[PDB]
Amino acid sequence: GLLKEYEVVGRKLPSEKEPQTPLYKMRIFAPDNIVAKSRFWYFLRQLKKFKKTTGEIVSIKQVYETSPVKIKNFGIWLRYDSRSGTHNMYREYRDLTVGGAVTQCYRDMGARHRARAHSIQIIKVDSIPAAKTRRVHVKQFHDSKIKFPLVQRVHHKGNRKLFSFRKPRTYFQ
Amino acid sequence: MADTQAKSTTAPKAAKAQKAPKAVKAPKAEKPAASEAKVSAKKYKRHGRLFAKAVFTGYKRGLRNQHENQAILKIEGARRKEHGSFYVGKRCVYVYKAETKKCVPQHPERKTRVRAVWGKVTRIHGNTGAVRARFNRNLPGHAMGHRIRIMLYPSRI
Amino acid sequence: MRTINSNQCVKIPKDIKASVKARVVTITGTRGTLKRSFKHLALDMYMPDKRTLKVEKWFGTKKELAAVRTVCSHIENMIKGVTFGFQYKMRAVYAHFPINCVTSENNTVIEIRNFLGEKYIRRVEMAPGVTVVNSTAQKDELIVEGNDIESVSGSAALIQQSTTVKNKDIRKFLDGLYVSEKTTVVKLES
Amino acid sequence: MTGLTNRTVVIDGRGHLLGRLASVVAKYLLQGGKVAVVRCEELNLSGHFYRNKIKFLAYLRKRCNVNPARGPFHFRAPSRIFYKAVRGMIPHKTKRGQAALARLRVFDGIPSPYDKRRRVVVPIAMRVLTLRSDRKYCQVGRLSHEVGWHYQDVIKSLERKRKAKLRVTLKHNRELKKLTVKARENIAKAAEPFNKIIKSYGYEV
Amino acid sequence: MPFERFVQTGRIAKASAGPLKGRLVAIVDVIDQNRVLVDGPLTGVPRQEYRLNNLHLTKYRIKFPYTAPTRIVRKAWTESDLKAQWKVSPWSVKAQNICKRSSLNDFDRFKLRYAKRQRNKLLTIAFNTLKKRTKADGTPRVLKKDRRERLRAEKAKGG
RNA sequence: AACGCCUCUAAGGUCGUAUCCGUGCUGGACUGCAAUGAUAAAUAAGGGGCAAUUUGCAUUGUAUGGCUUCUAAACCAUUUAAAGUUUAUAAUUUACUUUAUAAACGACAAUGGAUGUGAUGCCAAUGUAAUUUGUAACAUAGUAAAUUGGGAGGAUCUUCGAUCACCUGAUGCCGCGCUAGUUACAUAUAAAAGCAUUAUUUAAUACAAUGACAAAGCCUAGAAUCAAUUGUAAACGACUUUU
RNA sequence: AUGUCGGCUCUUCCUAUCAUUGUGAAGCAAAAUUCACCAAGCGUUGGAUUGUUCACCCAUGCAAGGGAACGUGAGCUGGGU
RNA sequence: UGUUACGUGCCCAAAUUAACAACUCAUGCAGAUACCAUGAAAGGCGUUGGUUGCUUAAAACAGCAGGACGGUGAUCAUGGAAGUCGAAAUCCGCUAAGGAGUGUGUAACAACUCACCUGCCGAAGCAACUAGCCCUUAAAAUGGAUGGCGCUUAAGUUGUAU
RNA sequence: AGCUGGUUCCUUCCGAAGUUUCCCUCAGGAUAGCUGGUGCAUUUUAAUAAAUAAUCUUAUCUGGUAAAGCGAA
RNA sequence: UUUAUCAUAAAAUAUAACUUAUAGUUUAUGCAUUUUAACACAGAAUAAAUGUUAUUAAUUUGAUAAAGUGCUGAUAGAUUUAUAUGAUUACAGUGCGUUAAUUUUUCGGAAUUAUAUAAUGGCAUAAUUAUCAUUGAUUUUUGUGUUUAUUAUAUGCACUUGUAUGAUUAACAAUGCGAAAGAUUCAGGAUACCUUCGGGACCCGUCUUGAAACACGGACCAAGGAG
Repeated sequence: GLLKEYEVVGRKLPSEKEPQTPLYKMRIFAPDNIVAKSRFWYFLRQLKKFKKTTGEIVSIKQVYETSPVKIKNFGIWLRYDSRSGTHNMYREYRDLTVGGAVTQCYRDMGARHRARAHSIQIIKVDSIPAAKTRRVHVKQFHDSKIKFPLVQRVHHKGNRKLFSFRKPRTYFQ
Repeated sequence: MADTQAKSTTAPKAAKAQKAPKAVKAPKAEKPAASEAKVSAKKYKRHGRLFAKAVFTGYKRGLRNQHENQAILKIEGARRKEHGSFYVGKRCVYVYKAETKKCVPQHPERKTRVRAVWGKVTRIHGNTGAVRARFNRNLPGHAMGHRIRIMLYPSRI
Repeated sequence: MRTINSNQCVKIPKDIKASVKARVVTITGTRGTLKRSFKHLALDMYMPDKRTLKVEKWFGTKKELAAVRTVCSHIENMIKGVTFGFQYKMRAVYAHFPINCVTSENNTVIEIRNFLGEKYIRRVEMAPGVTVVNSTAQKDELIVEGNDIESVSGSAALIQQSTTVKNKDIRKFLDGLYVSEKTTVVKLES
Repeated sequence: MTGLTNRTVVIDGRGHLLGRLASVVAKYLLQGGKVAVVRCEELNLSGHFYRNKIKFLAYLRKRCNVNPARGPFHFRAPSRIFYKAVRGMIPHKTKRGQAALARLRVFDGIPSPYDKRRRVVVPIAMRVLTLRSDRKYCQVGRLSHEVGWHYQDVIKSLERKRKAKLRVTLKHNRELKKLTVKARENIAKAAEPFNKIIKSYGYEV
Repeated sequence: MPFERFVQTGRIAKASAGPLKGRLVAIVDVIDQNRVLVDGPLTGVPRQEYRLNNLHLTKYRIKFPYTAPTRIVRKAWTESDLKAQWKVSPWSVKAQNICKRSSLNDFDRFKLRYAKRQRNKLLTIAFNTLKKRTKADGTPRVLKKDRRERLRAEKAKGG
């Protein structure tokens, strides 16, 4: 569930008589180098036949988030499978990570729709520049002059005393 | 940051006293330039020193396999796996009350109305600083929520 | 959605001072003294040192958001109750057999006799500081009046609920004391 | 009193959730911490007044038909409702569990010597901390009176009487506490046996 | 709004969870509800985003240019003399005290307790005539009133 | 309010069943518990009782190497998640209650053990101990030992409700203790053989309870049940009556 | 070798509520009944015939709802089988 | 003696996790691990996230105010219908806009309604779909069963980390 | 008596089948299969492979199910 | 990505003349002051605020792989009949008698450098052979030259409580005690059985697919009693 992004390429077997089968690639969200290949064939199958082990892997390579301190809005376009009911989504996530966005995605999808990690298909990734954010929740973050109340707290339990005689003390002023 | 951890980790060993290396600060705090390298923990409860106030409140069990040859011992001051790891090695004693004597001269002469069962502490049971203990006898389990007693002999430096 | 800020403003008149310790707001006007507890919701009162007080919501979904406007309107009802007063009016519809409403000062209960010539006397508990006045030049109108809006119209509702017309057509036996008007006692002009 | 640590922990049942408190207490009894729980009418259980009322009414439906006096004791009191919650969490069918129940004392409306005693908070049990905002909750003493607890009226008078003795002791305690701090502060600087130990401690007391 | 604590730009936060732990930090930018971009260059924590569940927010609010990279944060922090206010901060001195409540190699512990009994005598020994209660007394004397004037003045006396 | 609005509903709030649950009615926790009475045995005897006692001595727990403990004063009164703990000035109160101004621990890190919060301990002990320290000075802060009478108050399963306080007045005089600081003088324990000292792992002592041999120091002199008997009672015990 | 059916006797519950309580519907005007709800707390019977549950009739009462433990033969009866 | 499958509030060995993000608040089997000890068809402006199409700054969307007629009872069904039990049908005119008419219904006329365009509202909102949990549906019989206590920012449900 | 009931010490090691066929057979046998025991002959599958047995793969055959078809019989 | 720095867009976050309001207060329904998560990218300007191109920093940051590089704690085990009829052998330390030089301690000593032989890597050169494509690399094999490092051989004999010798537990030490018969003291034990604690244990025989069964025999015990 560990969200690492991987470039996988796969040609379809190698004959000397028979030249240079075409080279397809994908970006794959996987914790796993193996899951990177696993999803890669399944999505490759959807356009272009190519069953592993009439299938040639090629190279498995992990790709490098360009800006993990970078403060960006991503739109992901998503397909999920419901019980009687496969449908399409666009949702927008504000994350450090394209990796972090997807990880927050599988959790969010899982929750609301009952969203199966196996029942979810990714679709597409783009970084949203600039007011193309339909995103009512998202566009709240873009707002000049972003000060926001800290609402509530979170009470470590109890203490370094199991026995807290100094009463928490919901106050905080 | 793997390098930075390595540099940061030289510093507490330096302070200990010695082998004489690295300084690369660490706080013990005024410090001229450090709130840097962190406020303890902590995770407590007490005794400590003849005897950690200790509880025999269990045996090491399977769901319904009693397996008493090792016991679970909760050391009061040990919340954490780190703290209970201090106690890994220590000798334990359970001193308890008898109506009837038994034992005459070899060392002292105990009027054996006071009986002692002697044990050692072993490895760290708990996510929450309970520890395993082996005893030479083994503790009868009539000792449950009875206070058992852990002397800080054997302490390594 | 968990919208982080939604604010409402309640405009306070010059004659009235409203002093909030906690969520209990004690308002002192010209007609007197209204205390109501907003203590169940947990909402915020800010005086932007005006007479106007702003009541706000932070980090509360949709249900919480909707309840901020109940209080703004509720405090507006206290402000309107201490200058203007609240007044509710009730008709007493009988096709022949007169709904006879007796009592008053105030210390009323509300004794309903000869509805629908049923010997049964129903007596409907008078709620505290609501007063009832029988209306002059308006034939059998009972007016239920009090500073606190909830108490008054709830007192007016209880006398509606019993006369309930049992076992016989409510559409043809129009028979009942039904609330006709939701109104204010005093203000504006004249 | 004499314990592994304190043989009497007087616990304030105020703003504790009933099962959260019961479970942590059950552990403490097994550990040998011998606890007394006071103000179980001030004990809260989550889920609306009404929702709790119907849950609790479901057990009295349970009744041993042949001789119902063999049959389930539907314990009215909030102290006894707390007691049932703890007892179920303990293996009370064993003789070990009998010892553990004897370690436990449960009182509604804090009497005898427990009132000049400090009611300790268990912070896991705390309703205000654990329970989410805007969630309606029931108070156990309200629930108790519905299922037939006679003594709701009785305890409320006994609690008021207790609070009044507890008010006068507080008032004198606060007065005394002023006069103790001045009597340290005024002798402190005036030689050095208070300057030596306080400022060599220098922590933050 | 009385003012509860704002997740604001520059409201500061002393982040408990981290390799940062106990370092004082300032909120650069408000990310998402869960996170804030935080930079504390004078406490020497490098720039990172971190979760608002890892950090709990301070009283201290300094007019901050919100969106500042490390250099301008470091320039704005020593202009605020923020570190110096944070040493005055008596609850941070109390936070530096638990780094000292640690050990105080047991030698120093019985300093306290030997000498606490110096003060513990002197309390009971200062005690017992205001107004409040009553308060009193006209003894029964020659030692007892000369023990009360043995606070006060302290000549001639007993007995 | 959502849905500028509007609406029994989302939040909050009112009435409302032959229901339900109490009141009530019925068994009465076999011994779950309270209150109160007499508290024996009679003298050639002694017996019990206050025994919480007090002594030789014994038993047992505590602390177990003084003590390497411990604590029935004690962080409110709450709606409660902007909910909130307080101080002070100006008012206000029976109520950390109520009002305005200024701040403040702005559910941070803090805090949660101890402020041991009537500032405990493990102190007293100026050699702190399986001995106790004893004895001299200086100056500062400054300590107190005893008895009796009277007037009012308190008690929710609680270790003595024919008990324990508080206050006020009176009596005198054992001067019994003195402590902390600094400083003088002297010494037993301590040298526990052991170089591997933990191993069979203590007890002088301290505190709390219990004991009782012969003896000692105070107080007081029941009834139950069976027989016989009633009928209000009943198969028999038992119930209710009796001399 | 797990004592058929009914009827006599006796039990407790369940509703999918006919009556009664409190209620919402009605092409309910009144009267009356029908529908639906919370509800089994409380009723739901006396006979002719049948061995009969079932059935079919008669009479009253506002109303003569329906089911579960093939209930119930060291309880009966032994009538049908 | 060491480590796993299945689990981890406690019962009952074990993190009320020194992690985390949602969803759900359940009055009569809220829910609680494959087999499995049941739950649907069909509904829901409860709540939650999606999809698509709208009105519109020449002021919109809710909500009031205000017109809702005339060529012409145009007309056929006449049992009665001027707009309206029903229908062949159905276009002009006046126009800012008003259907030979969406209904309320007098048996008719008529009086009400909505479209259409306006005064205010001058910036939000409205419709049709998808599917999670919850709720409705979903009622049965000795008292009773996620195995129990109990659990509501879960100890549930989905996903994720030690 | 093909039926029912019972059958008398222990340990060690290996360890089934309810199927085939025929039978007035079908509550049972025989028979084959599964089971053990007894061993025997040789170990390049044996005592100080260029000989296989049987499972993948490969190479070389077969098939009318799933799917598809009905503008194919 | 980020630090440090340059140019451009550009200041869309903040700072910044100034414009406005509520309001405590002040002045006299309105003003002036100031405070206000109440105003306006509001002017020039500033921090390049963000984006883009360039340069970087002990080059970051993430991941993964690798070195007995160095090292600590704890846990359980430790057959040892090693001549019943089978091994005790191997290595290492230390001393012995080749020298020198430099350095450290500065005493005793210790290290490194100065040889021949063999192997190996690294440089250059050449041939083959396979390969990615030929700019250039990689592979297997072989030879040659140069220099350097590393490693092994040329290091025997004596002694040794040195390391292992393939289940290598003992140095070292304390304590009980075998104290004649007599008999103390220590350790150890689900004998019978009692106690105290946890956990587990349903009735055997049998037919049967399955038996604790609301299946059948068996009250209990002795002795006869069946491949």
